[PDB]
Amino acid sequence: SGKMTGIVKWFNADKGFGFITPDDGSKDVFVHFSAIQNDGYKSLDEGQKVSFTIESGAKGPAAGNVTSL
Repeated sequence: SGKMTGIVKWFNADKGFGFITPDDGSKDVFVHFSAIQNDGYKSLDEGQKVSFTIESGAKGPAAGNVTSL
């Protein structure tokens, strides 16, 4: 299980970026709407439980299979 569960706090669709809050990862990582898991109609809730895999593209953390629980 190379995956980690967490919850998204904030996320902007106007710019194309957001910030998630992983349980084990008390820290905060950024996410994008270019690797989500919600069919289509890009849309997410504030303070929702979602999983990921901390993907890399810029620095270190960055979305990574963002799916809603």
